[PDB]
Amino acid sequence: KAFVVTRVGDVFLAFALFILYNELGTLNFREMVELAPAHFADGNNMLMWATLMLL
Amino acid sequence: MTITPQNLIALLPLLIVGLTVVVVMLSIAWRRNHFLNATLSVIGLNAALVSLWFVGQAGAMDVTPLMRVDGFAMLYTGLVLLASLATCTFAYPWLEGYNDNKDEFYLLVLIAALGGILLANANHLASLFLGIELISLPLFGLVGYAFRQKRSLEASIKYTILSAAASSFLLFGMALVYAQSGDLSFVALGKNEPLLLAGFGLMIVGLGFKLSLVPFHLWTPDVYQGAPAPVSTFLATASKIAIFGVVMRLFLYAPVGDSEAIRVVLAIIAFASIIFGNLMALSQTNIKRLLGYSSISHLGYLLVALIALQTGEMSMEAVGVYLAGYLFSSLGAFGVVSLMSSPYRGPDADSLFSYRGLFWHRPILAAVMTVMMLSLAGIPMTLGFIGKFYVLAVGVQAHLWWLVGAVVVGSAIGLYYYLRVAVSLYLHAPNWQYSAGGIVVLISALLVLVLGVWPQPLISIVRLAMP
Amino acid sequence: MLLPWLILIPFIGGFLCWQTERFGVKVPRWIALITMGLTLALSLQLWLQGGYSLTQSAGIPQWQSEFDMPWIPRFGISIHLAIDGLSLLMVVLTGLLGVLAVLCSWKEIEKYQGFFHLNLMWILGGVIGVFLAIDMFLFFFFWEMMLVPMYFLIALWGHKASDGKTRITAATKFFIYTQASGLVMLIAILALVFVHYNATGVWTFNYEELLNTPMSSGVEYLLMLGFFIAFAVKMPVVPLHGWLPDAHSQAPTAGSVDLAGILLKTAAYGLLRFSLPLFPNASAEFAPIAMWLGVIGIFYGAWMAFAQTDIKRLIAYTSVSHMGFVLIAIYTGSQLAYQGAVIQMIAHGLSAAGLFILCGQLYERIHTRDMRMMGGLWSKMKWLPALSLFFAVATLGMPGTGNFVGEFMILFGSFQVVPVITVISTFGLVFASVYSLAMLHRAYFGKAKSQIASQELPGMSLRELFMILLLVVLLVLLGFYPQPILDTSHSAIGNIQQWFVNSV
Amino acid sequence: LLKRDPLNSMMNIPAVLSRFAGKGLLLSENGYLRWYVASMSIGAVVVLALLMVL
Repeated sequence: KAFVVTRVGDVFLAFALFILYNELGTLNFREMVELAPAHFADGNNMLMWATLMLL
Repeated sequence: MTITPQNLIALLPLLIVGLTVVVVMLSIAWRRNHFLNATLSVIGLNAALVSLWFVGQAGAMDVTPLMRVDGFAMLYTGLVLLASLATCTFAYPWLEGYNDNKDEFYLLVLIAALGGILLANANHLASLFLGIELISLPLFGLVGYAFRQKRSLEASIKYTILSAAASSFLLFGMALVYAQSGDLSFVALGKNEPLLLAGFGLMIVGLGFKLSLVPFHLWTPDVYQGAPAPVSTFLATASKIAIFGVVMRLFLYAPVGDSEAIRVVLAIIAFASIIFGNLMALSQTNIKRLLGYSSISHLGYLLVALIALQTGEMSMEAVGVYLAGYLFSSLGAFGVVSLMSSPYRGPDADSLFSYRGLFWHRPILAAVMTVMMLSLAGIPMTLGFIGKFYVLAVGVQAHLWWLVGAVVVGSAIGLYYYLRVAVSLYLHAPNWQYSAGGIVVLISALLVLVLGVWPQPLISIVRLAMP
Repeated sequence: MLLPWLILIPFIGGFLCWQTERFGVKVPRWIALITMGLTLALSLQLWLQGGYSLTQSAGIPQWQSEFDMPWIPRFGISIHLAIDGLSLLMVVLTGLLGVLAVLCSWKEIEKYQGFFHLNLMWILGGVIGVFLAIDMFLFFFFWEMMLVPMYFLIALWGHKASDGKTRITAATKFFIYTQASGLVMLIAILALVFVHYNATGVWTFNYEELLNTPMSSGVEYLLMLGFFIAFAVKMPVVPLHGWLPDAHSQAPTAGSVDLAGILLKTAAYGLLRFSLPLFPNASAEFAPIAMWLGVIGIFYGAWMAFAQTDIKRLIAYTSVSHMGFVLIAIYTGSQLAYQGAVIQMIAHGLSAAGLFILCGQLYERIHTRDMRMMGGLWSKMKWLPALSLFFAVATLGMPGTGNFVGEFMILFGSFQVVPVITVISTFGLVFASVYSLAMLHRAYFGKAKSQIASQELPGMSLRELFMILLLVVLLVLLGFYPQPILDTSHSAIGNIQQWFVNSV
Repeated sequence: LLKRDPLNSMMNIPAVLSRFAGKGLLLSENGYLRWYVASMSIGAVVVLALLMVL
């Protein structure tokens, strides 16, 4: 039951991982930190899906 | 026209075989010996194969208004001669155990070879009739050879009444066409009024009995169970091989066969022949009835090529190569069945349940039956696949989608019973001319394998023969 | 040059094993091992000597080595063997699986053993010939002649003619379900060639000129369905996969190694090579049906895997779940997705082969096939269940195994092209865990008193452990370090994708 | 509900229909020779009818 429940969370975790590569390209944390505001001049609505599902 | 030496060289196949009947009949009346009669008959048929080279020295020409000699007829005469050669070599081991009068067999097979090599050469509707009946009278009488059993006579009588009935339908159709047309010559015919078409349908009935088509196939099980296995070699291969040539030539030459009214009817017969063969063929546990069931489906594949003879010139060689492959497959399979009956044994006990084992009894002979039985189906490395491949190509070429689909689904249905017999020869077990009979079927096994893997040389022969 | 020889060694070895059957009985085992060693030598020589890191945009025709020979000149049918980069991965995989097949059959003497091995080399050589095939008829002939000798394997070696369940259901469904669709794709080949013959006026059966043949819309769609039907009965797709569990549960597990690890490869090879480039607009229209069938296959195979009580049918129903990822990968417009399918596909073979070898190994240890009958064998076996735990672990997406990087780059590319069908697809990993744990707990976790026969257990020999150790270490290096084979396949995958992109 | 596999069974119905239809065709054969000749007449009837509708 722990194994099933932790893999449900890991599916939820990998969902945000797909979205971050689709939106910001690089998955390194720091390069992500000063790449996130550069790519987000126009659209922001989909980042809540990334971050809520990351959460 | 009169007789010229060109006509005699053209007629040389019909002549050598006829001289053989006379010499065989004189030899029978002189000594009544099995060894001398077998030797004399096989020498004449081998002399007919040698003389095929000499008619190849002659070109495409006529002998009489009854016959036309082309290179197409050269190949069909060859198919019939090897089947006659095949049936005498399979009959000597079966007839050594026969009680008496063991010498009339070769005389009747020789008459049937005359009939076969007369339907190869055809140009007039009467030659069509002189050929059908010359071959039937030995097939009237040879399925009734060894009438001492309770089923050979049964088989002979069923085939006798039905074959006379088909000949009466063919003759009545043959005249109802000639009422419209001024001549019965194939070419001169058709020079779409209903009487000519109605006469044509009657000839289809009289021809589709012997070609084992869908509403006339009822004889093909019973006589194949009843007849001797040496007779079944000739009855499966030579008769229908010779008969298919004349029915193809009638539609090629006659302008009435160009019309779609006859084309639709023959296509439906071909459609139903494949289906009504390959569905009732599954349940059989008898090898002779099993081969008789497959014969109906093989003649159906020939028809789905013949319907598209008039669309594209590839149908000529397609029919020719499937006939060559079909000859070799059935001769090997029926030779193994006859080679299991090395004595007369009264009634031979052959069945699919009787063929458990047979690899630890006789391993070489089981391999021949398996190779030929896989060649009947459509498995590659066998000549049947190349023949199957051309009939699919012909149906694709002529946009006969229902017919080519029938071949595939008929192949899909018919794979099942061929494979059981192939594996049933691997379950747990329950004289000089005999070695010669083994050599004939083993020679055919080598040929079907090398012409399945390497099929070009047979195509070169076929395009050499086709005009 | 090397290609005629590399498809012929399997057939030459079958002739020689059966020749030396009269000389001896311990010969064909040792003959067969060396002959498959020569097969991998030529395959690995092409990997090393060839320019595997070649130009990514050198067109659709690109081949490290190429053979041409006239076979039937009337239709232009030629022996057009030609090896690409991804085709070379397929050849090296089947050479390795052939070594495993001939190693698992070691110490297996019978009434006849040369017959078994000539058939064994014949079927493995048939798969090699499909993998090297550019001419359509040569491709079809090889596709259909690797299919006949397995029937004799399931028939005469499924069990030695004692029970009739090893032929009339298992082997017969295996044979018919493949051959009817093989004839379907043959008439598909012929309809394509005839429309090309109307267009140009030459009877050709070659892939390069049939690649760009002009066809009107609404015509090539039917031919694409005709190709896909034969390519959907060989790899397990949703409507037609009933042959797979019966075939794997009855054949000997060496025949099952051939039936699972490498016969499942050739259909997705053909979807990448022969179906996608020939029919770009038909495949673009057919794409969403392929995605729906792919997601249905993953969920369906896992449920049927969870619900089953035996082991051979259990791993046989993992395979149908695995191939759904591959089908969705192929029917998308992404280069990364295709390169994920290749690594997932090689790992699929390597993760099914070890399990089947070990399931057959466990049966001959205990003489009992039902999984729920045993339980708690860990205190008895010393190396089987520990190695089996990692192979069940490698089945699902566990990193350090090749399956994780495989399935998961497909998902990256799949979400790149289309969101909603991918977000459904990812949940098969949770279902992959449940049938993986079901196998592990029902077989090995528990008490040995679940079965009376679980109280006297044999030992494990050295060579089986050697060939299990090689697969587990080989599969771990593919999971940790998959770069070398991705650099190999990049250009072949790239031109297929560029043609699928540019031709639409 | 998935203890037995549904789609394997529901695509076996071609074999079910073929075997049952094949059994019906075998039962259609009789062995009495009068109906064989009736088959010949009824083939002639349908061939002439199928030719006269063309």
